[PDB]
Amino acid sequence: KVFGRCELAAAMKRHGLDNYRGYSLGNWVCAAKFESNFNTQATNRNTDGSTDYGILQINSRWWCNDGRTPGSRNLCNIPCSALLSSDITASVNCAKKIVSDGNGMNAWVAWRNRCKGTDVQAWIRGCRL
Ligand SMILES: [Cl-]
Ligand code: NA
Repeated sequence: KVFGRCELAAAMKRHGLDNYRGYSLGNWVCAAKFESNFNTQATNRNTDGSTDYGILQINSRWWCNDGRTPGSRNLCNIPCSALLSSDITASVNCAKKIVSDGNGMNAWVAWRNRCKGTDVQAWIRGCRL
């Protein structure tokens, strides 16, 4: 599913992401936009053999199992395929685990290079929240 900007914002807010670990809603919508262009079915393979999945491009090296990333962890306890669902619940729950691990949203390269230090509030501006 390809989310609308406001539609995803409302979805993320409902799942408890607004202000989660101090990150305002705008930060999450911004990350999703530049990681996956709001496409739940986005996948991208990395040089180390791992793959990033879903709206938040969560990595199979640590967070989910895709059966093809030798010696990897599954810290979210889920199949990576579950991160591609139209229902963002799995991705949200796993992202909460990732942002809690100590590096905050810096774990998302796109967020660090394109959202951090920017007016992220612009990503939810005009939305009925
Ligand atoms: Cl932080
Ligand atoms: Na894995």
